[PDB]
Amino acid sequence: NRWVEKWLRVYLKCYINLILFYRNVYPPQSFDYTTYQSFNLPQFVPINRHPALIDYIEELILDVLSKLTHVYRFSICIINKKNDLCIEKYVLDFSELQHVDKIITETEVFDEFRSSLNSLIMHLEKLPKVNDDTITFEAVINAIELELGHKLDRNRRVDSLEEKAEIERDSNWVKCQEDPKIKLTSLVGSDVGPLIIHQFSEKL
Amino acid sequence: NRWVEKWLRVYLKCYINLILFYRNVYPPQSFDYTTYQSFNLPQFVPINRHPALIDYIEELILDVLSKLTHVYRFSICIINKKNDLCIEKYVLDFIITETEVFDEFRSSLNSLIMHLEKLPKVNDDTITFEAVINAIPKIKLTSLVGSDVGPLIIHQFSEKL
Amino acid sequence: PSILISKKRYVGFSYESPSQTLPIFDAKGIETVRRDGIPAQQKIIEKCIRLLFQTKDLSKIKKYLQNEFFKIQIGKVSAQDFCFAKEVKLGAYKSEKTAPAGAVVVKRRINAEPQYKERIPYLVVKQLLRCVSPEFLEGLDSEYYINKILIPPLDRLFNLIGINVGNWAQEIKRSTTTLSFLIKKLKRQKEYQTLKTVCRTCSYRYTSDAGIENDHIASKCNSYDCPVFYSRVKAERYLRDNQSVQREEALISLN
Amino acid sequence: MGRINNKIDDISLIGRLLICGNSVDFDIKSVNKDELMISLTEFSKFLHNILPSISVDIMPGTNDPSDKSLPQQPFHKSLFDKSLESYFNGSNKEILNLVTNPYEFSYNGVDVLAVSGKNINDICKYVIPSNDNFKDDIEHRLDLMECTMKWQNIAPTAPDTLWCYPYTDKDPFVLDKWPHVYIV
Amino acid sequence: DLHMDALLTKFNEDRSLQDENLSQPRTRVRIVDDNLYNKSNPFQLC
Amino acid sequence: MDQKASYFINEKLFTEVKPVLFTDLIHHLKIGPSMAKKLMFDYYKQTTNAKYNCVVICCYKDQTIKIIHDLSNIPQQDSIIDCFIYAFNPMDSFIPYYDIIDQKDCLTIKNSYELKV
Amino acid sequence: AGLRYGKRAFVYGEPPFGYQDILNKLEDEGFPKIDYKDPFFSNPVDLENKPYAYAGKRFEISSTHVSTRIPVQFGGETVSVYNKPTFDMFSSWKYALKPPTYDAVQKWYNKVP
DNA sequence: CCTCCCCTAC
Ligand code: SF4
Repeated sequence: NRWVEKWLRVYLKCYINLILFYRNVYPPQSFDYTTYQSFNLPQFVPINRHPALIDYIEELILDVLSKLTHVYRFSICIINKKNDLCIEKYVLDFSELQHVDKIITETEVFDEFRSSLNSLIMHLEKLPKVNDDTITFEAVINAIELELGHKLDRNRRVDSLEEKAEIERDSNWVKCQEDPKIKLTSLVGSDVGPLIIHQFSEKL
Repeated sequence: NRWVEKWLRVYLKCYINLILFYRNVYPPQSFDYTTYQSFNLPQFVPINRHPALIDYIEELILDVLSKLTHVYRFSICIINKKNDLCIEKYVLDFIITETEVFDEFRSSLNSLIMHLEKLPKVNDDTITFEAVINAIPKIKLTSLVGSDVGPLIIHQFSEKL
Repeated sequence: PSILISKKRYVGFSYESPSQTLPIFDAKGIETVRRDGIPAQQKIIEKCIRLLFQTKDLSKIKKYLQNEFFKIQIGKVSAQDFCFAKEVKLGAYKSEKTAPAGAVVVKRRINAEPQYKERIPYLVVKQLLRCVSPEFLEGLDSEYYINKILIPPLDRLFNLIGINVGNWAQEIKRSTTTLSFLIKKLKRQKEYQTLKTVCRTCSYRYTSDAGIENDHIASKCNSYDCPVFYSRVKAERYLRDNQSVQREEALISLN
Repeated sequence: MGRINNKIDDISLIGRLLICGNSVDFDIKSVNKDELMISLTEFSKFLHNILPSISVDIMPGTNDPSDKSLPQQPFHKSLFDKSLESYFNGSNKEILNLVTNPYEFSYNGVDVLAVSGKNINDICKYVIPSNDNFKDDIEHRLDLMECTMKWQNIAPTAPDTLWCYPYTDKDPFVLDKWPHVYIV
Repeated sequence: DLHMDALLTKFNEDRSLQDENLSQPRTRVRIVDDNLYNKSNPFQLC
Repeated sequence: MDQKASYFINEKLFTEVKPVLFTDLIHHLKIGPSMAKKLMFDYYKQTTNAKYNCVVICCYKDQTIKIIHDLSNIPQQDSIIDCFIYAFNPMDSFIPYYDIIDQKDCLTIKNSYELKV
Repeated sequence: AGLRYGKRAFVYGEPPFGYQDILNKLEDEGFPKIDYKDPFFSNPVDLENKPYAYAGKRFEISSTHVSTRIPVQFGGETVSVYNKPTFDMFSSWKYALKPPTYDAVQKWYNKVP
């Protein structure tokens, strides 16, 4: 957790921004290609410049990093708005992540991130174009041993910003279930020492 | 089957207040919006300020749960004035511990909030409600999340003419 | 929205017509309309009142007040909004000890005489209160200014709500460092160049010249009524400040 | 490097490469160290990948991290990647050379005067209600440069380009020897 | 006047593959600066 | 060699998704630019399963270098002095990445001076 | 014409108040017609028990945060969980916060900030 | 608590 958090946050930011841009979740005019977005990105990743969207993405990534000790799968679901049905699912496996109980040069980490993001972009390019006008996205995680929404039964008298952040992050999730022609396409992840991440995608 | 009664009472009160506020059945600035929390949800749950309406809602809920075995469908209908037509209709069908029933009630309320927040606005002084209990044209139906772990599985769905 | 402090003292948003959309900031008797202080207190009070009336959020007001207090303590203020101006009556004073601060400033300046009933600048910045004239520029204990200029009026305005402002104020080979040094130095230099260009353009009114001897004339302007003069003198002082030691440190690191 | 043209007989005649400023573009009003460091690392990668084949001379620019005035001193030994530390030991100056913004290279006896263009750019920011008989054309700027040589003054607009204390009793911007080639 | 593949076939198949020993690369022409160490750089200030 | 180069290109194009340049072949196989371009052209053939985008650039007269985009109307075809394949792009946006390269013995032109330590 | 109730359906009593009479009835009961927002803290950290007293006047300053909001009560008595939560293995969870709308981003971009 | 001084409201 020394340098793992920063690289993981950068990778999550690149992943979310690429998925938003290439699936037309937000207008392409609001995205710009850049390498610095308060962190040196491994590539020229198109990052949205809407302040509310940036804050939302950063908060979600921080929450996921906080809960990383108990979550083994992070998914961004693409759901239509005419009906609440998921049409595309991108799964980011976290099978123990090779957690650093006790850390490697940044160059190889960025090279592996470049390979994984290039695989993701190559998969996304061949997908059919998605129309504008109310296509939206959704975030779902798969947990091992946790229970959220139950930390507000003691009146949670906050004292500092850390306690308020913990309370708001515990209460910002709801319980969901596991739920044809589902097509599974495995992608390229990172095989570096500290970070062992597997990438998946779903269609239909 | 003990705490399901109290949690269903709270969930039904939230259901009725949310439907009355998000739709324009009763005017805004008549609900208590920034004081209560429903199921530890981050959203603001509105509660009607008039004690008489709250008491009437509580009596309705108590009457519904009194004959819960005989009912298989509890629904609330939205009737437009001068036409007496159901513009929209929100319908819910029908070893368990605290945590699971609490969780599915929280999820169902969150799904209802999500569905209600993205609905078109409604004009003023044009809508009245009607609660119907069931004992035994072009329609748009929306499927919502309901409780399934407990033996009293409910199905939440909404309709729109 | 309205606040009634005392007799002939109130502030609120006025709507002279129902068709009017933007509220009008109407104040009567509070420090915003009183010329018995400094522009900084008027601006701070107006901003706090507008925030309270629009958002009703005490957290935003506390954040703004803490940020302003921190800026004042650091020394990042405009240095112009901290100048007092009160009328002086040189012959209507019962005794020398009863004269106000501005009378003492004028008496020091005379030893030249002013005219009767003049708004005179006093107490610019930096042991009784009885008096530096805006001798400051050729010459600040932020605690005194903060407390005795902002705590009383903000406390008068907010004790009606039930919050103590004083509690908020109580809390209050190397390519890394050298790059930051160049960033700071270049930002300062560009700000100074922009100020000089603005001064030259303004002095063009009298000089009607563009080349040399126009900037030389503009550099001799000592107008105390324009913030650009204060910004220019601050930048000039900062260029001749300890940055010379910073330049020496960069030279050692580069070598 | 001759990788594209594939005619070594002509590529090998390009003795030196000259960068005349504006290596990196950024907003100095709102900038931090990280993004500028990324840009300088990219520049250092390019230099390291081009240095073994050709010599490089680098000039400060208007938006480069150097002094806002016109006599901009050489950049630093720092602000470059550690892979270039061998070129900065002092003994290797013929292959890499960081130089003042105005300079007179004696390229094989051909004296060439190089200016990053701040003087002409500062002259062009003035609208002069005269010279009725070009508007933002190459001919007008060429005439301005020719006048600059005629007046023997590199920076006619001293308050705009020049800074405090250029020199004492001997301003270098007043020409003392015409060069063979003039570059703006 | 022709498709891209035609031009690629015309140009690439007739590659010279000559003078590219890569063991004795051609030396770049020598260009020197006589002002590297002479004296008194006029624009070098403190 | 038409075998090592093809294997390297296939690996760098499919196993680790990254655009491959002819300069990559120059640095890997220790060959001159002409041989690298010929090998790239050879790999362009025998490609019945085409799963990449070719980035081709041409050299005009008067020392002008252009990147082909339209691929249907190339201006001034009579003035072309050379045309080759610059890279194989597995994605749509080229955007390559550049790293530190040790050109110990792959240089075709060297400066008259040598690095002195 | 309208939506059918079903095979067997019962109806409850008519609500006592309408759309226009609700505010008048609320005012008659002794409540203000419109309850304007009192001064409040958006950040619960900045609460610090400030509203204790002011010159013998007690003020009630609360927060709109989730932590400080009283749970919805039924029958005049608060309802809350007493037993400790029982986590189950292999659970799935969903983010509740709503992302910005496509139309909002389009409008922000078209305004040319 | 006292006078002195500032200066805004009505
Ligand atoms: S007065 Fe203000 S504006 Fe006029 S010159 Fe002096 S500084 Fe520039």
